[PDB]
Amino acid sequence: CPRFLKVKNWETEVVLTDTLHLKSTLETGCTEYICMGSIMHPDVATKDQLFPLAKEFIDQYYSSIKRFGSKAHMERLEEVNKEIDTTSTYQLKDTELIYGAKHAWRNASRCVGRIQWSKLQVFDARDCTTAHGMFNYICNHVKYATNKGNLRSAITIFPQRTDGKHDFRVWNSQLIRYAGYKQPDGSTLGDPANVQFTEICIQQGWKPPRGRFDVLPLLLQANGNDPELFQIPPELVLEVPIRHPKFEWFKDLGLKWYGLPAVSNMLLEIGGLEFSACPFSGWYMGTEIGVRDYCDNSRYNILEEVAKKMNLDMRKTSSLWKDQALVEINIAVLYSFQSDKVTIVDHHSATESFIKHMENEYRCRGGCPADWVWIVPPMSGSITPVFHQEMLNYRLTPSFEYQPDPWNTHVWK
Amino acid sequence: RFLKVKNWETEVVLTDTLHLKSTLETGCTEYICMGSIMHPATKDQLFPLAKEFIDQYYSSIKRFGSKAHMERLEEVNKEIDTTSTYQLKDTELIYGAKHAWRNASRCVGRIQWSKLQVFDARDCTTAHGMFNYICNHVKYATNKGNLRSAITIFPQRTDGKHDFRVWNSQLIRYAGYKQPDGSTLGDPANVQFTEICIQQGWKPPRGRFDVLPLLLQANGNDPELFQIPPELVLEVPIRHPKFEWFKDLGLKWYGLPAVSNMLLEIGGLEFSACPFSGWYMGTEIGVRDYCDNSRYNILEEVAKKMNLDMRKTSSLWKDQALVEINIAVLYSFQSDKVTIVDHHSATESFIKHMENEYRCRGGCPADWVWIVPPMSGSITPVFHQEMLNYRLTPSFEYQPDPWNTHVW
Ligand code: HEM
Ligand code: HEM
Ligand SMILES: CNCCCc1cc(F)cc(CCc2cc(C)cc(N)n2)c1
Ligand SMILES: CNCCCc1cc(F)cc(CCc2cc(C)cc(N)n2)c1
Ligand SMILES: C[C@H](O)[C@H](O)[C@H]1CNc2nc(N)[nH]c(=O)c2N1
Ligand SMILES: C[C@H](O)[C@H](O)[C@H]1CNc2nc(N)[nH]c(=O)c2N1
Ligand SMILES: [Zn+2]
Repeated sequence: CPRFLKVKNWETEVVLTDTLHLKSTLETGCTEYICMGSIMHPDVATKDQLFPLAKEFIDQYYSSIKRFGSKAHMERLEEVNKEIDTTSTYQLKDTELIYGAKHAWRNASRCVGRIQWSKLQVFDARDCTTAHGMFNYICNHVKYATNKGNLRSAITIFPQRTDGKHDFRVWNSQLIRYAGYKQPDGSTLGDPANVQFTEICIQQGWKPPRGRFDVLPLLLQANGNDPELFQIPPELVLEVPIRHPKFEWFKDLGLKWYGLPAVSNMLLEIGGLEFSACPFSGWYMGTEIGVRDYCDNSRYNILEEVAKKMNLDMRKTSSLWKDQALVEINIAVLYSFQSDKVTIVDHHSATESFIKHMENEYRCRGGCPADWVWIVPPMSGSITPVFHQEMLNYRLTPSFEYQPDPWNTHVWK
Repeated sequence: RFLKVKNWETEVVLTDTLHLKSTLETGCTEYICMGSIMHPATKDQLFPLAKEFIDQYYSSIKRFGSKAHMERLEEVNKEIDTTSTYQLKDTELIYGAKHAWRNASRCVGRIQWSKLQVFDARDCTTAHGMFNYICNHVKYATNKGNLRSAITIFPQRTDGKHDFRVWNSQLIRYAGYKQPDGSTLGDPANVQFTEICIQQGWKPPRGRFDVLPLLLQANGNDPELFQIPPELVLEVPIRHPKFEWFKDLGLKWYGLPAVSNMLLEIGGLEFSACPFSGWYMGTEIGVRDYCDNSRYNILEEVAKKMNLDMRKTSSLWKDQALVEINIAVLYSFQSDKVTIVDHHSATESFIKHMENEYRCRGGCPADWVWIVPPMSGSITPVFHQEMLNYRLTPSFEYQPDPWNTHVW
């Protein structure tokens, strides 16, 4: 592989040089003959697999703190090595855990919000042993991150995988989601994306309100045991009613959303150690809600209804009635969050910040892995600066990875 | 292996076998994806390439290994042998050109691929000849508003020193002028080319929408200037169906999108001059041409006239202005009965096309970065469609700009 790869920005002519790609640790899915750049998704580590992975990570940590080759570096290497030999695994120091989490984010090629990577509150929950304990840790996470609307990015890290039969998992794909209910007539109530998970909760004992915006309970698995249900205290769930600055009728749509985006189904990989339960949260970019959650056809799908109230000609697509309603819906989402003083960022500000971040990373780090297909917002793409920005995509470690859904793998006791 | 692609909105899963045919590179490796990078012979090289192309041509007409097939292979052999090149049969030329279009990963318009008028211009020898052939192309393809896809193919490359080149990047473009006060009149993308035309003898009217002259290079010679007769150049004044002040912006655009800077490769032969044209998708003009910061850059003005609050980005004033502009463009072309497709209709057609190709062909190479429109991405069906990208031949390839390689 070449040492220096160049990316160009076509709007500004700015050319950047990437050397960091050389540290790439896993597969993209692409080959020389085929590109899988738009493919969404393209029993434990042995002693011998673990050694080099740990050393790689420890070396990187001590390099970051300007102590590479130091006595403490060599000592930590030797202590880690001894531990893998005696126990087949090892434990990260708090400093290393914190470093690894921040770097997993920094390395997340699909995230446009990475300018904030070094400000991340890490909660060490590796002493957790039960589902009730997971509940307590998650509630504290939610409260801290929510911060009455002045959101703060955070991650809570539960115990690493051991033999694979004692995994900690948050079964919820996200900490806060709204229920979806399939009706006998084929229609769906609530969020159609969440029908399967909702059914699981119901089966596990949940009493469903059967509303349009019912916050789902937490379904929590500790130490490989069967998962348990807990209801997040409603006062910990900050919500924003959606209204529009011009259209007084917009509030009559009965829309709202939750303030806190918190992914809970991913796996955090640090130095070959696997943290299967590591819920992390930041704050929303407007389009996430205004374009995808609200306007995807398989989601709340409100374009028609909004178009109707806007008195739009909806007979020809070439009227762009869909596009027109989309913009207004996204204005309403930003207006409502700002008015309730809940942190949110529009797609213009976020993408501009990301370009600045990316340039800084090329400068200090020799590159910045980025997935253009995900970085470019789902509306108004080319009027954001990321559209014109060539990106290189590659996988650095530590990283957040996908993992199978726990109800597909769980061995019920 | 076989490969699956999922549409996440419909949950439809298609299976790609066609990719096993590719041999050219994508640019990516197992460790680095370059999917968002815009730009990532001899007798012994020539025959296997010729062979494969002839092989797939005869296979496409259900006469593989036929007598005609054999003789053709034999024929191509002797010719590469004796002349260091070979000439395509007419049928092969048309097949090759349609398939270059069909294989263009970046084109959302491929549902039309087999409806392509092919003009054989391989007997051309001079820039005057090229001009004549290009004027006929434009006249035919424009067709008084009812646009028709067409391609004009000039003589292939031989020694690299006698190249035919259309120096314009597209047949019809507006000039751009670098003002004293540092701003730009017209189209800033064309500033450099406009200046080469001026230097070569072109007398610029210095307006905002001056149709550039043709600059044509035949057989490696110096390029010569020609003015396309204006009655061949169909234009549309942009107005809005509700905002009667929109026409006052004084905007127009041309009806014929016609790429003229690409290289058509067929069976190892290189056609360095192959202007091809279709019809516009509205966003091309409404979003990119007009609203790119480095293009006509009109968002700010439109935003003013719409009396929008422009102090905070979060008012989405830019997005609002963008939608209205694209409405105007569509409305204008339609009102003038000039062929145009909106990005909703175009992306639908493309999904249907994809399904057709998977069914009859075993796949369809597609570049999501180019296919997804530059506005309202996820409300179009291609946003939710996983695509595989790979390079099939015959193909359209990029080539160097001629002013960087030509000796006068
Ligand atoms: C602080 C403000 C943040 C903003 C504005 C932000 C923005 C975004 C957006 C818009 C996406 C695409 C989401 C989607 O389309 O589903 C995304 C994805 C992602 N973000 Fe960030 N994010 C933030 C914080 C974080 C944090 C704190 C982490 C981890 C510690 C993180 C890691 C990721 C990862 C791994 C993805 C890919 C998710 C997936 O593949 O499903 N982000 N982010
Ligand atoms: C008939 C209606 C057509 C439509 C609606 C259409 C639409 C488009 C659009 C929107 C693009 C993106 C262009 C850009 O952003 O610069 C594109 C690219 C492209 N099209 Fe089509 N097209 C059509 C016809 C054709 C024809 C007739 C050919 C060839 C014979 C062709 C070959 C290509 C190629 C090679 C590209 C990639 C160009 C590049 O990489 O710069 N298209 N098309
Ligand atoms: C195929 N994707 C399916 C999941 C989409 C999703 C749903 C959700 F409720 C919440 C999210 C959160 C995404 C996110 C995560 C973070 C940390 C910040 C931010 N602004 N956005 C995603
Ligand atoms: C980075 N790209 C730079 C060139 C952009 C461009 C300029 C132009 F005048 C005309 C086009 C036409 C593209 C096209 C070509 C065809 C054949 C059909 C269609 N609807 N659109 C593109
Ligand atoms: C098929 C395609 O890869 C898929 O629809 C992707 C496109 N880009 C995306 N980008 C973001 N931010 N989020 C998504 O869910 C998707 N979905
Ligand atoms: C950096 C990126 O590759 C570049 O801006 C691409 C993105 N997608 C595009 N898509 C189309 N249709 N046309 C373009 O010019 C571009 N530009
Ligand atoms: Zn790739």
